[PDB]
Amino acid sequence: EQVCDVFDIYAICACCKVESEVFNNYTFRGLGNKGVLPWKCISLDMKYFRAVTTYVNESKYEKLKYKRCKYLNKETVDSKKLQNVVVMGRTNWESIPKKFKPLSNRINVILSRTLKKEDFDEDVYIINKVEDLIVLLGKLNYYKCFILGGSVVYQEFLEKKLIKKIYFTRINSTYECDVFFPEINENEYQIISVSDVYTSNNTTLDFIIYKKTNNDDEEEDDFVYFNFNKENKNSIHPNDFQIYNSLKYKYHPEYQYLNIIYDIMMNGNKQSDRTGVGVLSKFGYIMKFDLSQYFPLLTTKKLFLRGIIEELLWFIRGETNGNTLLNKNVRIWEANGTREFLDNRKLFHREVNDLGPIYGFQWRHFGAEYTNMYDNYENKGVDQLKNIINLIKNDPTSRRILLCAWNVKDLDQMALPPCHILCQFYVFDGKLSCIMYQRSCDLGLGVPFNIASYSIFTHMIAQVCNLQPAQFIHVLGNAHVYNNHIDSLKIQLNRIPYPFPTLKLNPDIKNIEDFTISDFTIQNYVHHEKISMD
Amino acid sequence: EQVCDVFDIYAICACCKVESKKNEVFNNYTFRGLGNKGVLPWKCISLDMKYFRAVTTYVNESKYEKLKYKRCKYLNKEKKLQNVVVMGRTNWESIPKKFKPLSNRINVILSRTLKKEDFDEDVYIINKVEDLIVLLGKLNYYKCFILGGSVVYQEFLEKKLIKKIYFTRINSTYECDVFFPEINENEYQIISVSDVYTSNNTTLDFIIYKKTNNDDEEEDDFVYFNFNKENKNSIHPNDFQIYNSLKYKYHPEYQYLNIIYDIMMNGNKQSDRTGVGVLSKFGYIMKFDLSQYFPLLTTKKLFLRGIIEELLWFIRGETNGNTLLNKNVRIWEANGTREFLDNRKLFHREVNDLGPIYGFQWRHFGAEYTNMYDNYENKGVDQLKNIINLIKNDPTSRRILLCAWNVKDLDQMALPPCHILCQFYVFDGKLSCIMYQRSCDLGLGVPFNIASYSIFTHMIAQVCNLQPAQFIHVLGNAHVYNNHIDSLKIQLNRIPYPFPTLKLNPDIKNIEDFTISDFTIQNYVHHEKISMDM
Ligand SMILES: NC(=O)C1=CN([C@@H]2O[C@H](COP(=O)(O)OP(=O)(O)OC[C@H]3O[C@@H](n4cnc5c(N)ncnc54)[C@H](OP(=O)(O)O)[C@@H]3O)[C@@H](O)[C@H]2O)C=CC1
Ligand SMILES: NC(=O)C1=CN([C@@H]2O[C@H](COP(=O)(O)OP(=O)(O)OC[C@H]3O[C@@H](n4cnc5c(N)ncnc54)[C@H](OP(=O)(O)O)[C@@H]3O)[C@@H](O)[C@H]2O)C=CC1
Ligand SMILES: Nc1nc(N)c(-c2cccc(Cl)c2)c(CCCOc2cccc(OCCCC(=O)O)c2)n1
Ligand SMILES: Nc1nc(N)c(-c2cccc(Cl)c2)c(CCCOc2cccc(OCCCC(=O)O)c2)n1
Ligand SMILES: O=c1ccn([C@H]2C[C@H](O)[C@@H](COP(=O)(O)O)O2)c(=O)[nH]1
Ligand SMILES: O=c1ccn([C@H]2C[C@H](O)[C@@H](COP(=O)(O)O)O2)c(=O)[nH]1
Repeated sequence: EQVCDVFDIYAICACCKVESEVFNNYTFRGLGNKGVLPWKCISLDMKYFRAVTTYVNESKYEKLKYKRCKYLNKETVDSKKLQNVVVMGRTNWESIPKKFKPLSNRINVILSRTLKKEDFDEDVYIINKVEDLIVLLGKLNYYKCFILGGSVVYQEFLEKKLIKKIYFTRINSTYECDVFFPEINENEYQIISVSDVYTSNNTTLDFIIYKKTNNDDEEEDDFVYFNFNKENKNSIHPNDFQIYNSLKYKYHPEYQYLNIIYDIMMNGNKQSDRTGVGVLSKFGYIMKFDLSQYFPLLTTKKLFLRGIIEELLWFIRGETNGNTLLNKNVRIWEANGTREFLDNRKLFHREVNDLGPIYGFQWRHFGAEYTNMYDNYENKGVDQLKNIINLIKNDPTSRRILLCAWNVKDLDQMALPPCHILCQFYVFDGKLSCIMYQRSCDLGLGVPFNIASYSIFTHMIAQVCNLQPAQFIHVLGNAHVYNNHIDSLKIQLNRIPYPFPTLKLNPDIKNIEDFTISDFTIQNYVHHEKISMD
Repeated sequence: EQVCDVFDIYAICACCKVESKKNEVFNNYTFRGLGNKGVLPWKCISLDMKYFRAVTTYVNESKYEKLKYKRCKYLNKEKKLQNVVVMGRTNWESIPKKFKPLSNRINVILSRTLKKEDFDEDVYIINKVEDLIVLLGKLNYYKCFILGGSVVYQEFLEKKLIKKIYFTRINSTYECDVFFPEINENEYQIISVSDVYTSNNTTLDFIIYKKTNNDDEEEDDFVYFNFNKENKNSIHPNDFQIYNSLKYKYHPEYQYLNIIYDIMMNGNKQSDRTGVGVLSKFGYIMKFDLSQYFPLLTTKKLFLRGIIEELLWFIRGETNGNTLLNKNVRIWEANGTREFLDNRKLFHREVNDLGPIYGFQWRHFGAEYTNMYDNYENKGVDQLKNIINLIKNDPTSRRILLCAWNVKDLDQMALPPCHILCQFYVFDGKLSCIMYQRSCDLGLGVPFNIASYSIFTHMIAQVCNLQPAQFIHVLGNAHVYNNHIDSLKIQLNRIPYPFPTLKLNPDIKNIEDFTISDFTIQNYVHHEKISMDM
């Protein structure tokens, strides 16, 4: 029987990153700068705040007032339009512009030793000490009580264990800050929910929920009848996914990746393969990432992008020469170019690192006769890359905007047939979406890079066609987890994503061929520590 | 109040189709066969036995106290909870001794000719319906299920003592002499429709008719995370009245109907290559379990002769439109005309010479197309033969793909393929297929495309000694033509019937050996033909 649970006392805050790297929850702790917010205006966190702190459910008040009376050993509490209490520090209250006060449809309280009621109303309550809030809540009709802080207010409320939940906005950008939110003891509080990732006012943010740790139903039976035929399949335990299965709302788009790992681990088919390692496999998944709101670089481990950007630039040049990448210490294709690998593909007459008519060649020269990686292929075969950029510019409603790497004629001449079969483009209202069909998906190692590659490419094609990127849609055919990744992915699934980074391109690049490694910036990448998947 | 609502009195039945048909009309009354010669019309449908036992035995203890109050209040009152089951005397006498009385249920028999002295078993005898109501008032029980006789169903419906009918549609024909009463669409309407299943060589589903009226903390968190919830298009509510009245839409035909709904409500208005304009969206997945049913749409009439002739023409490697015209199959007639070929700039193409389309790419990818009469034997890649060989000899291959999108040949085709590729998956003796469709006409094309690739999956599985599992349909540019909207509004307010089954001649062992007479669609129950156009 606890005071926070009786009077439904919650903290709501927005924390940015702080100018001074290992990341943790404490990375997000910036509250204020010189008695104001560290940031200009984040209009989406403003709207979330207003909606959370003003929302009330009438039909739920009976149970709340009952509990409050029952616990105070009273039979009654004492307009009749139910509202929330909002508590502020003095410095916080005096931060707020005058006409923005008092906060609308909320009972405004102000912790202060040096204000006094008789220069405000009794609409706008005041209290000298913390215990004077519990007293005032005891005498009030209110839905819930929200601590809107000040670093001081939050500090004393958390250490006195008077907070049931923290509504915590992660502002994923760095500002000058002089006051910080206190370090949330992850023994005292734990995250039970994570929102979608959003862009507002040139930053990404998400909304998480910390919870104090515990140290017609005619149609409800019809649901049970429809499940009468429903079915550990693979030797995977519950305790394994404790944090993953503890979350209620898992709306962060990184869960589209994590949920597929979970599904293959729980329900996947045990299969041998080419590699001789064994996999769990399933067939047919879709993920969708909103490139207008974030860059979906996985945050539950560290990912590097230089190599995958160089690979894409090498595709766009129409190159097949593995040495070009090796000379820049990009080793993605090294194992596919060895004497031994090519001899096993029966490419006995192929030079080492001559990968044959792979992506680059099919994108710029589909149907040209491959000779060797040094030949001049200029104006030979179909320049599909040019054709799709022309169709996007000149016939945006075409349903034929496809870039295909799967050249059936040339497959046996490639060091290996492409995993990334095709990209299809869709244009609507100045916006570009991309579907990539992937025949073979290594969920542990390859798929995180593959999402980054095709997200970057969707931004590159958008910018050179004067469009804004919309959705990257990733279609997985044979989707597999290598048995040697299972322990590593167990670790990864029990990590809570961070708000995603943003991709910035040099805005001066207007032709697909003009991009260089320096034209790409990842911003505000906050990530858990690197995992070796093997 | 109402007697059926107080005492929670339900009917549960299983109805087959009855022997009376080239033009036969279908309605809910198609499923009416109950019994034959005092027993069931069929041998054993084990999945319906399972459903029957789960529905008539399920109780929810925590829900009982509320029902006790309801029944106490109506009457003016103060081991495990069980349901009551009521049967007719003839029904009772049909059950074998070893299954009588029905286990974990309170058994009740209606009889005039027999009294309790005539029964050894723990059963209540009642000689009047009125006495059932008295008995229910005197028992502790969860729900009351009327198990039939036709005589029993007839009188309980007549008296409006039925709150809901749990109705199994057995999609096969048998000799019957007793029939379920014709249901009045004004008294009872369908509220829920299950998945489709196969059991003992028949398809079936489970529908629910309803009597027409002729921590709750994370609940707030759910609203908080929903604070940013904004329908584009001028579609009216009442236009989807039946569609939106259903509680559970689990019939797999709703995968199709729900995509139509989504495009009508959220689709992007766009011109197209055609001039009609569309509503469009990008990226959907449907999954059809071919082990349980053949997914031939039931919300309108479809014939398969043409699409089977088209598939056999594809497999032969043919590009000659005249071959289909001579079988009165006009699917490709418009794309082979002088005008169409000239508008494609194929001035040097004979009428109905469709160029290197599907059949040619499947049997001869990379061969130079000449004309539709040439002998292309051993020219180009026989992909079809290679994928059959991979399925048989290397089943865990992630390279089992059939690709029609030959970038080099697109401009020589009457038109570029909509169905880009088929990828195959093999696990535990079963064959699954993904088809990726770049361009999907939801109103006219997609219904046929589902049937086409579902048949092809069955053909490939049989010639490789596998059982078909899933057909997975991935939609890229998915569009509804403006001229189809009013016909699709009608279609979406139709309730699917249990699906038919497809049988193949099991003597066919090679992909090239199928003929039209090797295919039977059985038990196709469908709503009326719709002209999608005006
Ligand atoms: N990012 C976010 O979510 C939020 C940021 N902010 C920002 O944070 C800053 C405000 O933070 P901070 O400087 O810590 O100031 P606070 O708003 O926490 O104010 C603290 C003052 O409130 C009173 N107080 C605190 N505890 C008690 C107590 N136990 N009994 C009586 N009075 C008490 C005292 O005022 P006195 O004794 O003088 O009367 C104390 O000096 C600003 O920059 C503001 O814009 C504020 C809220 C949320
Ligand atoms: N597919 C399905 O879901 C079902 C199929 N069946 C099949 O139905 C057939 C049996 O149906 P049907 O022939 O209609 O017989 P019923 O099972 O409806 O029983 C009829 C008998 O029950 C008694 N009865 C009915 N109403 C009353 C009443 N109001 N008061 C007193 N007694 C009453 C009478 O018994 P008495 O003669 O002793 O007075 C009457 O002759 C069988 O073929 C059985 O297999 C049955 C149920 C479900
Ligand atoms: N999730 C979350 N939790 C929170 N506690 C707060 C917050 C931050 C500072 C003050 C207050 Cl009352 C609330 C917010 C920021 C959005 C709401 O911010 C407001 C609302 C009303 C007035 C206001 O002051 C405007 C100017 C202040 C300045 O110049 O810095 C700020 N989000
Ligand atoms: N959905 C649905 N609703 C229903 N009312 C019934 C039904 C059908 C006949 C009798 C009875 Cl008690 C129930 C069923 C058929 C499956 C249940 O089948 C049973 C269960 C227990 C006994 C039994 O008796 C065999 C009848 C005579 C024969 O063997 O032909 C049949 N499904
Ligand atoms: O960009 C790539 C390249 C490879 N792979 C993985 C998928 C398979 O594990 C393997 C490709 O080999 P096959 O599927 O063809 O055997 O590498 C990816 O996920 N992405
Ligand atoms: O099997 C087929 C063939 C065609 N279409 C439809 C899709 C488009 O409406 C049109 C092809 O037009 P383009 O996408 O090629 O413009 O035909 C199908 O749905 N299925």
